[PDB]
Amino acid sequence: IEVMYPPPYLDNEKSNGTIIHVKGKHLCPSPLFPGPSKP
Repeated sequence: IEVMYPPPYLDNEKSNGTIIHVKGKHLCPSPLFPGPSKP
């Protein structure tokens, strides 16, 4: 709570997110250097 004087209001509060869930992708280090390459 940023403030305590005015009425409370946080629509995004219901989202929470504190629970946290497994990542969609492993995003682990490349087995042999990163695939992307530039000149």
